Amino acid sequence: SELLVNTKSGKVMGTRVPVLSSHISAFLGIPFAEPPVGNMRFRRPEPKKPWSGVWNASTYPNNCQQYVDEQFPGFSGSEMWNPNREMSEDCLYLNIWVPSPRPKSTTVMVWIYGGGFYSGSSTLDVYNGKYLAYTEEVVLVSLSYRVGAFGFLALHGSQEAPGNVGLLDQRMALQWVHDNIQFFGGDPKTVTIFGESAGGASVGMHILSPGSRDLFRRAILQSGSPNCPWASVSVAEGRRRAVELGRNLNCNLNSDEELIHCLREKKPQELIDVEWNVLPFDSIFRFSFVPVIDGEFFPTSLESMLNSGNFKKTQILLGVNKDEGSFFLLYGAPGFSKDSESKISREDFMSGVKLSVPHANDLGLDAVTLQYTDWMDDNNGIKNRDGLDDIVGDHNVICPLMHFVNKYTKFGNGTYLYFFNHRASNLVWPEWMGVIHGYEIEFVFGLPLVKELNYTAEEEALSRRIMHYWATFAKTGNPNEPHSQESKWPLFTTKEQKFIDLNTEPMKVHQRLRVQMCVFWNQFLPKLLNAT
Amino acid sequence: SELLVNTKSGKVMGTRVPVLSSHISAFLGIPFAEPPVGNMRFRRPEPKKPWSGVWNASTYPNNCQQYVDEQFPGFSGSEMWNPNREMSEDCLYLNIWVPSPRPKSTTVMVWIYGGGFYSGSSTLDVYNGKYLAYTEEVVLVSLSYRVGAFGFLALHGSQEAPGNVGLLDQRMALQWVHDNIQFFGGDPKTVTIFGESAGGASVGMHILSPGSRDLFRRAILQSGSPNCPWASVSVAEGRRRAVELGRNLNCNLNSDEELIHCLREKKPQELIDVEWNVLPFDSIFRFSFVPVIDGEFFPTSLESMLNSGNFKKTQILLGVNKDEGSFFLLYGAPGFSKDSESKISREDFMSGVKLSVPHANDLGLDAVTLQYTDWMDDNNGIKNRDGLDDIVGDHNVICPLMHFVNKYTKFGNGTYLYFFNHRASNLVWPEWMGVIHGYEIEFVFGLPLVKELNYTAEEEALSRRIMHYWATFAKTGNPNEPHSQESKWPLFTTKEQKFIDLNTEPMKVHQRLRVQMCVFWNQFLPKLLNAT
Ligand SMILES: *[C@@H]1O[C@H](CO)[C@@H](O[C@@H]2O[C@H](CO)[C@@H](O[C@@H]3O[C@H](CO)[C@@H](O)[C@H](O[C@H]4O[C@H](CO)[C@@H](O)[C@H](O)[C@@H]4O[C@H]4O[C@H](CO)[C@@H](O)[C@H](O)[C@@H]4O)[C@@H]3O)[C@H](O)[C@H]2NC(C)=O)[C@H](O)[C@H]1NC(C)=O
Ligand SMILES: *[C@@H]1O[C@H](CO)[C@@H](O[C@@H]2O[C@H](CO)[C@@H](O[C@@H]3O[C@H](CO)[C@@H](O)[C@H](O[C@H]4O[C@H](CO)[C@@H](O)[C@H](O)[C@@H]4O)[C@@H]3O)[C@H](O)[C@H]2NC(C)=O)[C@H](O)[C@H]1NC(C)=O
Ligand SMILES: *[C@@H]1O[C@H](CO[C@@H]2O[C@@H](C)[C@@H](O)[C@@H](O)[C@@H]2O)[C@@H](O)[C@H](O)[C@H]1NC(C)=O
Ligand SMILES: CN(C)c1ccc2nc3ccc(N(C)C)cc3[s+]c2c1
Ligand SMILES: CN(C)c1ccc2nc3ccc(N(C)C)cc3[s+]c2c1
Repeated sequence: SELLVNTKSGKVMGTRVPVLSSHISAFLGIPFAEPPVGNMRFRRPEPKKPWSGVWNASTYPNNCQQYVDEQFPGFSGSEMWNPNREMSEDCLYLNIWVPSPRPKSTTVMVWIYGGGFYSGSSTLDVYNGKYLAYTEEVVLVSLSYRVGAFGFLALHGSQEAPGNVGLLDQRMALQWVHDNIQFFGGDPKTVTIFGESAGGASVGMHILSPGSRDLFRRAILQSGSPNCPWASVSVAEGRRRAVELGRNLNCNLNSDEELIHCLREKKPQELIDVEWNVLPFDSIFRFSFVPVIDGEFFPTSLESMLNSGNFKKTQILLGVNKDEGSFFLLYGAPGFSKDSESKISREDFMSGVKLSVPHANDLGLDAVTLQYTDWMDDNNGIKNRDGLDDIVGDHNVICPLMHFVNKYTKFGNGTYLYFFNHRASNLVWPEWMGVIHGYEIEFVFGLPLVKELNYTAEEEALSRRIMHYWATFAKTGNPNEPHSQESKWPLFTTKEQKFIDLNTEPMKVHQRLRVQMCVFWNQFLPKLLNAT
Repeated sequence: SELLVNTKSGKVMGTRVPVLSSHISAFLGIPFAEPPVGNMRFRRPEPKKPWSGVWNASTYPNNCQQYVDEQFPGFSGSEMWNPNREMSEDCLYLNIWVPSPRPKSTTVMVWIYGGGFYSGSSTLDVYNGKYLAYTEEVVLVSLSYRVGAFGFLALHGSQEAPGNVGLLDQRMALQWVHDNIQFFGGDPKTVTIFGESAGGASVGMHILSPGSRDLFRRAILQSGSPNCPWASVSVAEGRRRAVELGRNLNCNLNSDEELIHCLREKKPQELIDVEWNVLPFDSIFRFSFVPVIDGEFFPTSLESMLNSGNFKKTQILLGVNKDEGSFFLLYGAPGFSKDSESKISREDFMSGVKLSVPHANDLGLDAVTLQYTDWMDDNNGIKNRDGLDDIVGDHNVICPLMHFVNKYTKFGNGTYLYFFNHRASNLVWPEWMGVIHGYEIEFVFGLPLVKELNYTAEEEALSRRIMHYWATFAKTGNPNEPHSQESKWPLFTTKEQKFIDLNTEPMKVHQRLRVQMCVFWNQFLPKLLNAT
C-alpha cells in the first residue's frame, strides 16, 4: 500500500488527502525524538526509540507549549498564527506530504516555522504542504522544535540546560529526514531547508553550525538571517535571563541545579506567564529565549564565522518583504493601533525609535532619528509612521540579511535575492501595515490556488511562479528553468548585487537593496555605539 | 563746490567720476585712523589727527599688506581679487560715492570686504560703488581694515597685540561715518553695513559686539556669518598661532614683549611668507589670523550670545550662493583642477572630507562621508565632486548662516533670506565650480549695467532687482516696495522659514534652506564630536 512506509524507526501509516481535485499522501505526526518531558525539560533531545507495529500518522501532532497571542480575539489575522492543536511538551514530530504515485528519488524541501523562537506550529493552515508537494512534485516535510524557555533557556556550563536545544530539535528532525526520506521517495542528497523569520534565522544557523551542515544540500531564508539582532544572545545574557525567570517564579537561585530543578517542577503555563518579564530593555522585536552563542553549536561569534568563511558553501535563495516592521509596531509602540491609519506624532516617533533600538545611547538614537526623518516635513504623521516602519524592518530583518548575503556570497556557490512587495487583495490587516512580515508564506505554500480563499487570478499566477522558483531552486540550485520564455532571475554577485521583485506586475531587476540605509545599520551605527 | 566737504577731521576734496553716461562725486582715500606702523603694528587703531588745509581725495588709497594669490598668474578670475594698489601698512582709509546733486540726508550703505581675514581690498573693480550710489541714490562707503597677522595676531593679556584690531579698524571707520557722513548728504541714523564672506562674518560680529551696535541701523550678510567655523579662534589657539609665527621667524619666545618686539622688526612680507605655516591642521577653508573670542569685543562665546539674545535687535537681510565650496576645493583638495571637470575618485573624496572637517575624529569623518555619499552609485566622479562641493559649502557657509538666522530671528525685528543661484554667462572659471563664492557681489554692485563687460540683458535686470532690494532694505528695513507689481520677498519667520531664490528666472519662494544637511552640521555632528 502507498500509505504504508517502513522506516528505520518502524512502520508508519499515512492518509490520502484531497488537493485541487486530485489526491496525495500525507504522513502526519511522525516522532523524531523522545518526548522532552519531566527531567528531560531543557535537555538536548534524544532520538526516538524504534517502535514495533504501525504508527498511526493520519492526524496532526500536538503543538509545542507557547505564548498564545490574544491581542485581537476572534481576529483571523492574528489567530491564523496561533496553535491550532492542543499544546503539549510532547511535541517533537514531523509531517510529510508525498506525491501520488510515490516518487522514487525526488527533491525534498523541509520547512522550519518562525515565531521569534517563542512560538510557532508546524500545523498552521498556511503551512499545509499539500499544494506545494502536489504542484511541484516534491516531498515536503515540516518539522517542529521547542520554543520559549523550553527550547532556549540557557545556563551555559550546565548539561541539564545548555541552551540551543530547540535548534538541536531541528537538527534531529533533519537527521531523521536524511536517514529515512528515501523510503517516502525523497532524495536525501537533495534536501533544501527553508523557513521564515526565526525559521530563516534557523536555516542560516544550520549553514553556520558544523554539526548541521552535512544534513542538507541547500537553503532558503525568508525574512530572517542568523545574525539578526533578536535571534541570539551571549552566554552571559542567556544566563541572566534564566536566573530572572527563576526569580519571577520564586525559585532557589543558589546554583544551576537548584534553579533548573525548580523550573522543572513548574507547569508549562507558569513559565509562559512570566516569560516576557526577563527582557533587559523596553523594546519591540525582542524575544526572551533565543539561541545562544555557546562555542559548541556556534564555535565562535557569528561575525567571525561569516568573515572567515566558516560555513556550509552551497547555493542560497533568500529575501525580504517591503514592510517587515509594521507587525511589531502594532504590538507595543505608542500611536499604532489596528483600526486607525496610525499617523504618528514627533513624540511617538521618538518613543518608537527608543523601543526599536533598545541597546543604543542617546547619540545612537539621534543618529537613527536624523537618518529616517524628512526635516522639510517632520510633523507629517504618514512619514513618521512609514519611517518608523522602515527603521524596524531595516534594523531587524533587511539589513542583517543584506550583511549575511554579502558575507555569504564571497564564499558561496550561488546566491539569489528577492524583494517581495505585493499586498494580498484579501488581507484583513489595515493598509498602513503594507506588505506584512510573514505574508509571502501563503504564496510560497500555494494557497492562492484555492478558489474559496478569495485571491485574484494575478495572485494565483504569482504563487505558481514563486512555488516553481522555490522548487526548481531546491532541485537544481537555480530557480530558473534551463529553457524558458520568462526573463531570468539573475544571480546575486558581490560586484553587481542584483535582485528581483516578486509581485503581480512584470518582473524587474534592481540592484543594491536598501544600501543607503544598510550602510548606516551595518557599518556606521555599530562603530558609533562602540566608540561612545 | 560740490567736490569740497568740511568734516570734523578737516576738509576733503573729491573728484567727479563718470557713470552710465552721467556723473557723481567720489571721495577716495579718506583717512579714518593714524597709520598703524612701527610700534603701532598689532595695536588697536588710534583716531586720525585732524588736518588743516584740504585732503586730496581724488585717488584710491594703498591696500593693506596681504598674501597675494599667484596660483593662476594672468588669470582674471583670481587676480580680480588681488590688491590693485601698492600694498602698505599705511592703509586705514575709506571711500565715499555721493550722488549729484549732493543729497541732504539719504540712505547710507557701508561695504566691508571679505578675503578670509587674510586678504581683501576696498579698491577692487568689483567693489566700485558708483553704479549702486548712482542707480539707487544712496551714499556708498567702503572701508578698509588690517588683515593677516597685522589685523588679527592675538596674544590675549597683552595690550600691544590683544587681537581683533582689524575689527576695531572697521569699527573706527563706522564711528567716522557716524560722525561725518551728514556732511556728504548721508543720514547717520540710517546706515546699513554690508559685506561678503569674512565681511559678512564681520557684519554679524558688529551686531554681536556691544561697542559696535550703536554705530549702524541695519545689516546685510552675504555668504558669511559670525559663527562660521573659520571666522574665529579661542584665546589659547590665537596665542599658539602667534607663538608659532614667532618660531617660524626665529624670534625670542621667552615673553609676549620679546615675541612682539621681534615681529615688529620684521618687514611685512616676512610675516606673510610664513603666515600659512601656523595652521594646526591640514585643512581647506581655514585661515591663520582671524578674530578671537576675547571677553572684550566678544563678552562671551558666540553661541551663548546668540541663545540669550545678546546682540543688536534690528532688521537683517542675508543669504548664500549655491556652490560656496568650489573655490576652496580647487585651492588644495586633491583631484580638483581648474582646467578639468574634476571628477573625483572615492579616495580623493575621502581625502577631501578629511581636509574639509579637520577638527573631526574618524567617526565624525565617517558620519560626513555617509551623509554625502550616494551608495547606489559611489564611484560616480560627478557625484563625489558635487558632494564634496556641498560638504565644504554647507559646513563653512550655509549651515553656520542658517544657525545664525534661526537664532537671530527669535529676537530680531525682521529677517529676509536669499539663495543666489545664477551662474554668470561671462564666468572664466570652469562649469564644475557652479555659482562660486563671491560671484553675487558683481550683481550687488551693478556691474551688469556696463555693456562693455558682456553680461546679458536678463543679467542686467537681475542686478537692478538686487540693487533695488538691497537699497530699499537699507532705506526702510524691507526690500519690498510699498506698492509694487512684483511678487513679494516674504519675511523669514521661525515658523515658516521662507526664502527666495535670486536668478534670471521668475522668482520663487521656498522653505527651510538645506535643512536636512544643516541639522546634521548644526545639531548631530557637534554632539557626536563632543561625545567621543
Ligand atoms: C471570501 O469572501 C466572502 C464574501 O465577502 C466571505 O463570505 C462571508 O464571510 C463573513 C464572515 O466574516 C460573513 O459574515 C457573517 O455574516 C453572518 C450572516 O449575516 C453574520 O451573522 C455574522 O455576524 C456574526 O459574526 C460577527 C463576527 O464575524 C459578529 O460581529 C456578529 O456579532 C455576529 O456574531 C454572532 O456570532 C455568534 C456565534 O454564532 C452568535 O451566537 C451571536 O448572535 C453573535 O451575534 C458575520 O457578519 C458573510 O456573511 C459572508 N458573506 C458571503 C457572501 O458569503 C468569506 O468569508 C471569504 N472567505 C475567506 C476564506 O476569507
Ligand atoms: C559552483 O561550484 C561549481 C563546482 O565547483 C563551479 O563549477 C566550476 O567552475 C569552474 C570555473 O571557475 C570550472 O573550472 C574550469 O574547468 C575547465 C575544464 O575542466 C578548465 O579548463 C578551466 O581552466 C581554464 O579557465 C580558467 C578560468 O576559469 C583559467 O584560469 C585556466 O587557465 C584555464 O584556461 C577551469 O578550471 C569547473 O570546471 C566547474 N566545475 C563544474 C563541475 O562545473 C561553479 O562555477 C560554481 N558556481 C558559482 C556561482 O560559484
Ligand atoms: C488512526 O487515527 C485516526 C484518528 O485518530 C484519532 O485521534 C485520537 C487522539 C482519538 O481521538 C481517536 O478517537 C481518533 O480516531 C482514526 O480515525 C483511524 O481510524 C486510526 N487508524 C488506525 C489504524 O488506528
Ligand atoms: C505577534 N507579535 C508580532 C508580537 C510582538 C511582540 C509582542 N510582545 C509582547 C510583550 C509582552 C506580552 N505579555 C503577555 C506580557 C506579550 C507580547 S505578545 C507580542 C506579539
Ligand atoms: C583664493 N582662495 C580661495 C584660497 C584658498 C586657500 C588657500 N590656501 C593656501 C595655503 C597655503 C599657501 N601658501 C603660500 C603656503 C597659500 C594659499 S592660498 C589660498 C587661497
